[PDB]
Amino acid sequence: GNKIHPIGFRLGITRDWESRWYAGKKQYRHLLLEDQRIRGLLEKELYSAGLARVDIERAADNVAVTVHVAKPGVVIGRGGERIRVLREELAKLTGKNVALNVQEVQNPNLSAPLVAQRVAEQIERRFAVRRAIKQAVQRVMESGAKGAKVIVSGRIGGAEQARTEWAAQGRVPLHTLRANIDYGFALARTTYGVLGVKAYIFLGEVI
Amino acid sequence: ARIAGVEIPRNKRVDVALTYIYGIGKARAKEALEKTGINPATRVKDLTEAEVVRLREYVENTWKLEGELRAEVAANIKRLMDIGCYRGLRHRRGLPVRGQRTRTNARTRKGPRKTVAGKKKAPRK
Amino acid sequence: ARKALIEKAKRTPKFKVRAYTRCVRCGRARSVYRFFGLCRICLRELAHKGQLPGVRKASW
Amino acid sequence: KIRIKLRGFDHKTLDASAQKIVEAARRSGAQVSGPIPLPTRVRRFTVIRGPFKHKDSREHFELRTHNRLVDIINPNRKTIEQLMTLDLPTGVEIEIKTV
Amino acid sequence: ARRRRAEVRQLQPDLVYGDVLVTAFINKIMRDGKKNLAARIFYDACKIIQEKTGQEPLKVFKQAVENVKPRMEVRSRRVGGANYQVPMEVSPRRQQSLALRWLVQAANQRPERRAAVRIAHELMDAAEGKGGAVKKKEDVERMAEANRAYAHYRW
Amino acid sequence: EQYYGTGRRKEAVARVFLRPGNGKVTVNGQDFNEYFQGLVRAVAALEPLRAVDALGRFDAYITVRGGGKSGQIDAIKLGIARALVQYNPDYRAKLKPLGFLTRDARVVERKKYGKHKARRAPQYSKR
Amino acid sequence: SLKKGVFVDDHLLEKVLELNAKGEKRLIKTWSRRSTIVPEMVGHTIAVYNGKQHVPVYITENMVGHKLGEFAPTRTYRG
RNA sequence: CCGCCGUUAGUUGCCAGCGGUUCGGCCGGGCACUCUAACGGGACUGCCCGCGAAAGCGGGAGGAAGGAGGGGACGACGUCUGGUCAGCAUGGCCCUUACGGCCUGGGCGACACACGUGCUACAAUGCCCACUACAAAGCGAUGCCACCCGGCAACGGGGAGCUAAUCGCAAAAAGGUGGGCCCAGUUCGGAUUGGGGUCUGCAACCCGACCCCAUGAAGCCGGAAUCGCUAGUAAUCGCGGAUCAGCCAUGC
Repeated sequence: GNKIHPIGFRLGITRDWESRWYAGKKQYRHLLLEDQRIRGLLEKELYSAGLARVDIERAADNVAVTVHVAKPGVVIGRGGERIRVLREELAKLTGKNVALNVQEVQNPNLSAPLVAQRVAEQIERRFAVRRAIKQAVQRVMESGAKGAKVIVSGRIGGAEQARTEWAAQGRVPLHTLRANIDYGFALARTTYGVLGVKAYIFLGEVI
Repeated sequence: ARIAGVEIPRNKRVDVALTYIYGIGKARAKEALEKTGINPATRVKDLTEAEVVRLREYVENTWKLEGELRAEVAANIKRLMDIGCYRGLRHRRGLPVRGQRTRTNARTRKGPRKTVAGKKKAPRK
Repeated sequence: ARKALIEKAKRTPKFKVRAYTRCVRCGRARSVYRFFGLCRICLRELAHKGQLPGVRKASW
Repeated sequence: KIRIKLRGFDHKTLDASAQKIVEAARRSGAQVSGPIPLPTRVRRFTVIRGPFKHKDSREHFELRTHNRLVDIINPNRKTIEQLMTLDLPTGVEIEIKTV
Repeated sequence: ARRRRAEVRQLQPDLVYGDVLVTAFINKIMRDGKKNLAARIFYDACKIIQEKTGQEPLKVFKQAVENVKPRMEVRSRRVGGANYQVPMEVSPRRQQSLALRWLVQAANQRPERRAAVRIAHELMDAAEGKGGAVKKKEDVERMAEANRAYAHYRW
Repeated sequence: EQYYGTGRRKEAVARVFLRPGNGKVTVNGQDFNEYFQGLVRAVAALEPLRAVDALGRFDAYITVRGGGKSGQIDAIKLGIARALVQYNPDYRAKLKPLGFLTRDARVVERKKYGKHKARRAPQYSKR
Repeated sequence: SLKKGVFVDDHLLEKVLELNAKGEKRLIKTWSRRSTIVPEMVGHTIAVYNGKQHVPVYITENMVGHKLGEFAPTRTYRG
């Protein structure tokens, strides 16, 4: 089951990074140090409602604090105060150049990490594996997709033994360069252990 | 060529003659052919006699050879067992002087492998 | 020994030959590229996850 | 005299910056030593599969450091002006050396 | 392999005279990527061939070549778990391939000094009709004869 | 006036500059029988103008670097074959069956991961 | 080992200073088998922590600048 | 990625072309030649001849290149109740003035046999000293160090250059001219050990590597048997870097 990361199989041109700036030798590591610590901080105290892209472009202390969220509404708060102090903690730890970017990718059934998160949410909310997953897949195909494959891996719903689970629909061609496929990895979890949700969204040929 | 302790190599190039000799390898033989003025290429069989005489007047009236060497070996090795300065303690074992690996390789400072009846191992299947 | 490995390498003892690398995003030292401050394994995880810039799937 | 090296990480957006230069460099100024490309740092990297002990089975990676160069000969007010003001080097950090 | 029938493919037609076998024999002198030294020495041996006995080095060569040429050779017939060691009217290609190989290694099985010595001398004996390579060759022909039994179990 | 050849085989660069004369076969700053001796690939470098033995009528001023000695020599060969493909392309269609145009893809296959040389794997334990 | 000098703990030195001018007890219990058996320790009982016990060695004189830990392997049994 | 040529590009390259030249691509100058890196063309049984009911087989040419032109990445559904909390999680159990946090040495380097992986050799296609040449890639700020001085050497002191196609690591070896060994457990082979220094680093005995003199043993080419390898491939020959204070570096 050596499914190399779709993103890893997208690096050539077929997918962009979540970071793109320069580093000159001895300084690279320090960047990625802070960079990642921010990233994760953003991830945690913000994830609340859909967000894949951990994107940030930079250079001379400037920071293109960038992010593709989902719902922006109540997540901006009651006037821009949720963003306020969060960006204040970013500006805190990264005492350099915060310039927030809070986006939105219209469709939930877009961007595999998102529906991935939804699927883990199904089981994290103690729900029928095969059912909820298959129907999320059909949601993918419904909204307007070219592929829908999301599988859940772990102590499936109960009873000791623990494998993955089938939820495939449509076409999922991923040996092809131009196929532009999004890949997400929802971190599913139960009281009695760990579950693994992997999401695959095929988007289109030669774009 | 009874220069040192009865060392007689013979009808070869002088330096090789000195090669088959304790206390002298290529180095001290070249510097022999230096501090004696003699030629390395010419044979030791046709070597003039006063030349060999001043050669023995070099070798024996400078450093020392086979006599003192292995003797002083056994002596400073008495020290290797004077208390057993661990290296020499390992020499008292009848085993290599270092601290390498006796788990296999030691095919020099310990004689040919002393056969054991296997023992058996652990089920690798 | 896991929580204190991180603190030894952080607080820094005395003499200069008393310092050692650490994959901060996986808390380990063996096979940790000093250029990234990340283990080959941490490098790998964030590389496959597609979050490492200036780097790529080497093809040469 | 005003010789400017170019540090960048991705080759596509790299020319777009240099072309942005090349145009406005000459356009407002004069002779600009054309886009001279500089041999990329292809930093060598290897690493195995799992967290494990299957020694073989590896995936090599690398750094793709692209660097270029732009050189001018005339002290146009406007050159200096926009072409050290009007900028967007997001993933490009440039070197500026008065030779 | 079980697919095609491989082949042999080209070699090199003597980078000085104009014939394959010369430089192919050179190929089968090679001291590990040393077409340099091996060909060098082969040609040393060639010029000394012409100087010792002055009869066309490729006449002496053709002569050694043929005089070490196994028309028939003993292989091993297919009867499952029983290899009746059966001869064959060998293809002339392998006859000459073997030939040059046997010449080389036989000249090498000498305890002389340098290469061109063993070469020129053993190639002289091989040409004439006494050589060690020729001993092996004559042996194999003789084995084709001692295998008169194996007259109808060829592959 | 001048005959240029792009002499190339396995990363060995040979700038071929031909002129009229007897054959000033200089390469990199030394005579031919000086930069390449005790080796037969030397003579084959001359082979291009030996299969069309005009040979002499060419002060053969070549330059050659990179790659490797013998490889340099061969690169030089193809270069010569391309310098006269210029002036007198009539030689092109005769040297084409001769094969003095086909370059060289007998290249250095990468040190593949897990082997001792290109195609040379470690020995089996097991037993 | 060293080049310009002979590596010796200052514990040795300092405690030698003390019990030499006074003429005190035997027993030298240094928790370090690193320092040198320099001629500055005559021939005294050296109970250094072997790794289990304090292996007391009676130095001769011909020990000289030849290292402490040289005198107790802790490796029980040999051959 | 690798090969043909094509466009722009010109502190590496460059007389290719001309002046000068401490007469060195060193100064002038050029961009077509090297190259570099984005942008392309280019091979499709498409054409020619024969053949089979078709696939397709063989032969001609053009052509850098034929008929899958060499490669890497990509490795499906699924198996193996495979392995891993000593990467990380995360589940369940057990420890909690200790299965926990620290210091000190010894150890993971033991030794009477055992396979497995590997290098070095057992020698004249040999190999020691010498004289000259051709790699490609990589790496280098308290890092790289040319060169001068110093020890016969190891290496040490001094001390110019570069965040680099401009300085440095650097010396390739294999080769080739020119010198010796004269089949000798040898001048092969360096294993083993004694007498001495170097640098690292708190520290080098047990536990670093490096150099000089002497020792120069095993070994005169490997049975049952098993490994690898389809073309720049086998073999042979060398280089950098990953971790790195140093190095166990024959590994990668």
